Amino acid sequence: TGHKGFSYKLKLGKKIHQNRGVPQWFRMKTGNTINYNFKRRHWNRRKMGM
Amino acid sequence: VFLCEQKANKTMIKKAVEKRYGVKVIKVNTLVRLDGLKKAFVRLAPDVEAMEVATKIGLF
Amino acid sequence: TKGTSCRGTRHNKTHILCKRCGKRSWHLQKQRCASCGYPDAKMRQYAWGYKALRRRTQGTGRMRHLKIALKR
Amino acid sequence: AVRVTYVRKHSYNTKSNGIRIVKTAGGNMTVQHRQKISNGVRCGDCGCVLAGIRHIRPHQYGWLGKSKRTVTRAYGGVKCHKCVQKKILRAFLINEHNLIKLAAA
Amino acid sequence: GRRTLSQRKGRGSIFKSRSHHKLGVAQHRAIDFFERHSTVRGLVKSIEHDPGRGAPLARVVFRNPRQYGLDKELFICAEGLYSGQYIYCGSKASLHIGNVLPIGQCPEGTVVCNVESKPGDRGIIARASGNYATVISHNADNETTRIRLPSGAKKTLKSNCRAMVGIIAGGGRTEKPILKAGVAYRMYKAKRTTWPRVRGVAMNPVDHPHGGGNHQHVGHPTTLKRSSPPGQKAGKVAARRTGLIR
RNA sequence: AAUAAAAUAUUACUUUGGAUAGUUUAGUUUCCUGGGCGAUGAAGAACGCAAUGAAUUGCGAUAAGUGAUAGGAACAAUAAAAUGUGAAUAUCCAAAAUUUGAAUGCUUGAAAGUAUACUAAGGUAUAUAUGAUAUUCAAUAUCCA
RNA sequence: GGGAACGGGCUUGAUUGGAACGGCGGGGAAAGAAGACCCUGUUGAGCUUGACUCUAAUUUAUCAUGUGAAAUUUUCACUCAUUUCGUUAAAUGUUAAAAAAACAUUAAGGUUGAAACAGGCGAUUGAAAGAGAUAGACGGGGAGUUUGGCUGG
RNA sequence: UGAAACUGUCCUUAGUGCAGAUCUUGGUGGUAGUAGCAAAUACUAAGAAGAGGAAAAAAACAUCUUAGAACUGAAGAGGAGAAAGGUUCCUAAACAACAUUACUUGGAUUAGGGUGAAUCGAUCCUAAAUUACAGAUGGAAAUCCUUAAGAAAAGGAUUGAAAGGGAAUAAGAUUAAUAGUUCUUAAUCAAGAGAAUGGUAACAUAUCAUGAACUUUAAAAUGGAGUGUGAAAAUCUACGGAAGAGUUCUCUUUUCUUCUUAACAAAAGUAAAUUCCACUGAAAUGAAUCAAUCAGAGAAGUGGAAUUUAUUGGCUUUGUAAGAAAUUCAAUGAAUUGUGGUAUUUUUGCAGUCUUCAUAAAAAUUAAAGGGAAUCUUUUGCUCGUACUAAUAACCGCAACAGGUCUCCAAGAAGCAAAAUCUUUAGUUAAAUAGAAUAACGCAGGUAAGGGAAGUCGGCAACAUAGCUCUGUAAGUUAGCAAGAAAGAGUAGCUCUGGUGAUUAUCGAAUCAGAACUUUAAAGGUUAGGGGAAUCCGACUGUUUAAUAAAAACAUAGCAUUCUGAUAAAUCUAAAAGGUUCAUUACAGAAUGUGAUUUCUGCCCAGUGCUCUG
RNA sequence: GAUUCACGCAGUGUUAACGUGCAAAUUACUUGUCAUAUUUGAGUAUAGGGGCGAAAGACUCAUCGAACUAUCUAGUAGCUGG
Repeated sequence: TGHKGFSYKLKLGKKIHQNRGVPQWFRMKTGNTINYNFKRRHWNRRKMGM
Repeated sequence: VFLCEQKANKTMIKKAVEKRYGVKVIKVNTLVRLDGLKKAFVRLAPDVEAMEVATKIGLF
Repeated sequence: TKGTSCRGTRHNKTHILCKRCGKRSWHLQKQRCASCGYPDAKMRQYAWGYKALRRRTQGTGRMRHLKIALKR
Repeated sequence: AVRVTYVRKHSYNTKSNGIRIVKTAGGNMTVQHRQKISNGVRCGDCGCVLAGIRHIRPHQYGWLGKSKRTVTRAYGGVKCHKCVQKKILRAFLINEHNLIKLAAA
Repeated sequence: GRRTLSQRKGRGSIFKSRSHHKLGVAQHRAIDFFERHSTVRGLVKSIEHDPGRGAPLARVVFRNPRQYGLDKELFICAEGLYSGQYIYCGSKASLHIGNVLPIGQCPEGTVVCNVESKPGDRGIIARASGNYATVISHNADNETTRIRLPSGAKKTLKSNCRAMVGIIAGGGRTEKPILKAGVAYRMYKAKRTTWPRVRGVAMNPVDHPHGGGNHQHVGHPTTLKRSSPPGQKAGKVAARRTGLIR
């Protein structure tokens, strides 16, 4: 909604912050298997239930 | 336009800006961004030029 | 109209996040958490819920202060 | 015909959400928030609206001049002028009767 | 089977009284010295309509006899009372309509309403619209009087119970025939949820003991003992007679 | 009667798929030693902190780490700086330890908050039950001038 | 034709050039679904009822020690547990001494002004009622269960 | 082929040999380049960018600009919010995957940017309801109680509304995106800091002109219908112009666009309605409305007072404030911004009338009274929400699903009409792909010779009547209806005539009636009742098996029966100073049968129930 | 609690479309209805031998002649398949 509580907005901001990918430099480390963030979601693909 | 801690109010932000930079503040407007940082809009007294304060800070 | 049509009016939350367990199990009208048993002092645990016990219990978190004590 | 929108975030035509469409420069129509209709004072006895006191909100009498919220008369602002005349006659006539009834009848 | 609607009524979930716009509790003022050894004068400020009851209620205003201020009561209007009237309550009150007197100071054959069944309990009997009780006899031996209740029953009370002289207003309320289902719907605006009453025979065997088979009928006698358990107590309880009277 | 486009059959090579074989920083079971939490605030939850991080890991406004004691030359994806005048690393140690949570001044929904006292801001204390001591009281409850 | 008595395959015949396009609804006893009618099973569930066995609620008698009398054990009189109520626990008890929709308060050392005392705040019920235990009755309101076999279905 | 482990013999051990279990898990065929990619009227031309319209017509070509043609049609496919979503918002780069073709497009990928409040809300108050300490109950978990039980809280604790109540902000401009929030200008509110006159009277005086404890009154704060009317805005229209645009070989002194103004305050001029005050006393009864309604506890008349009318004081006007903004012209600078209406709609008040076995919230908070205790300038205004969609693509339905989801503003024509139909401002031309051919069988919309239900279980389906005006209208009936019964006549265009008012001849209202003439003889483009005679059921309005039954079923008013004096009846709970009807009291509460009105309810108490004063 | 039209709503008929659908109940026309026994938002109350029902055994999150979920439980099967 337009109106939201203070704590609820910060938990909304963190969900925005965690919807990012692996930085390129992290992918060039030796013996690295993490290429994509499998905890990714999109607004029109999955609702985050909060 | 500064970025401050969310746990600071317009009264403490106004005092801190004056103390840190030796200027006069007549108006503070704040908004809390989605990430968590509190963006503050600080307007300085008419006899203080804000453009020269920016060069001293480092924006120019 | 018990199927597709009746789902359009579902825009009112029943549960929201709980302060003690962080899950969306706080019943707004019952004023209690379906998962962690809020304001009730004891945590809500049952013997038939053995999987529920292995999901949230001791050792499932950081153990900020107990990890030093038992190591000591 | 220029169509307008609610300025505030209220979206329902409640009593407190009354609006008036006025015209402004260039043919633009803006939205004004209009006040509710209040009631005036009433006589404590006959329940008739008193004269000389405006019908405004209770907090607005604080902004009123000290002489614009009461009438210069005994029981002014709480009783009609007819409500007070009968009060005086009752106070006097009954006391007169009690002087001849008791006290050496 | 299920629980019959009579059982569900005792829980009080949707059957609670719709008492939100009600004026208050209609009763006499609390008994004190001035009501036991003197008289208090009350002024009938207004007559008002209490939702959910047929009789009007009077806002009487007594002065406080022990402190400085007022004392606002809420009486049931006797038929005849008007605004600005003075009413007197106490052991020495006159026998006028609207005055509250102990039941022992009223002559035989007098008519009282809002009688106290036990002294100081502020009115129990004869409170509905048009109803009244008549004083039958006194007994100075044990200070008890007999009154006739509006149902024809005779009751003995202590002689110091208070009562208001007269008839409760709003008489003839139930003589006007309701005509529309809508009007009966509006009758229970300030009452309980009981109006549209489904016949038990029209129900199913689970819901009611009358829930019949291929023909709508009861199948067993509808007169039951008083000791029937709740759930099967439907019909007529402890009935000594039935049929039409001649 | 006729052809081999389609159809069918076998082998080789390629393809789709991931069986089989080799392998294990993962489990299962038994046994041995303990069984060492919390109002000095636990377990749990949330939020935040890395030069470039989203998760995870470690940590708490002193932040992927501080002091001290051992330790002896590294780290690395890419840069920087510091470094035998002591880098990585380890610890039953010291300092520090955000919001909550039994959660405990009061309120708490996703609520933003807030009162008093002590020592403008900041920090402490104030829940309920309860043992002991001190102290101020209440009851003609028992006497009694 | 025979066959499990209505074959695409078997036997004997009729007949056949390989690949197919648009239609169509005869067949494939076409697809959808461990038949829902019927029967069997010592498989159930809803509902009914003096089916059997029970049970909540209701009811009745006895026990559970208030005093003081009187009769032949109910029958009474008090209150003292007890029941049900009312207020701001606001004059209880005993002595002394309907003419008027108005106002009514902070009184002219410390006691009167505004009387004293009771070991009861004021009524109500009352040793009965209620709850407990035991015993009889009632109790589809409710619980559990059963409702043989053979049989030209 | 493969590149680091493995084999034979004898004993011992076993999670030891698979074609089936609608077996489990995974992978893959025929079907099959098949069924499909067909609701929402629709796109075409030139240019730009791009690898991406080529060519023996390969007949189609995404995005952007211009032109043409269109659709939603203002109860919208417009402009904004509440819940829900959560970064979907904006910009740039970029197109592997995704949006049943493709995409340079995107609600898709990557990376940055964006949400500013003393006045808007939350915060404050209480409503239905909800939860604590102590107490009561329970074997227990825990339940009860919410002011009653308390050495607790002048009086009763916590929570409960972004639609209820509430101190105070408006106009213009500005951003790629925020704006009653920023900027300019102009205000407001709260908290502060520096024992009076006048009027007959109703009542009146930029603070004025003292007013404690205590008490009272009022406001916040209260249904609906319908009628009349004041005012504003919008639409329409009259007079007078200014500026610009369209048409112009056929005419048109013509058609079209602009001519504006805020919060807060002032008081030249001037309204409607209601209630009171003074003089006088009404009958030959007057006064007044659309309707009513009122009068010797006093009408009408005259003269006054008060309140309401979207901020001060309703409208015009004024400060604000023309310096803004709109329309033009020139290359920043110049021009203008009258007055009306006995028209319609909306909004907003007001006035009385009707209606209820319905009477249609409370608190925070404020003012006044009774009483007589006492003797202009300046400072501050904290915390949180604020982006975006709000839906034929941002929400819920597995999705860019023809389903569902609460509101605000609302133009012209035409008509009784917010109806169907067409257009203006705004939005969009894409919203699961096209091109060619024009077979059968289909889905949707139609027509038909003669006959006219002969079809069929059945006039199912379709056809048919249809607006308005006038005449006329049966049996039956609860006397209200049936009734728009049935039936018959008229209706167009053009040119005229009369009626219905206001001010003292001019001005205006669409409405009714009438007359000649002409024609394709006229409601019918759209919208728009088939009718009659009977029988059965239910009396009626109403409700019902979400998803095969909408009915004769349920309800209903009416009739009737039973119990109950309230410490009761019914009845929830394991229990309970526990709970519901009950803020109650027989005209009431509880439990049942029948089903409006009219008429009538016959006989039976043996059986089973129930009851008894035996 | 009169007759109708409209914004809406429902679901009488076609037993039309569709029936591996736009849709796990929808579409088109027709019909009925379209303010007082009316429609509707948010808040709040009622919970499984329970609730709620103008009564269809209807509704209680696509689940109802007894919801959903986990445990007893690898319930038992003289029956069926391997």
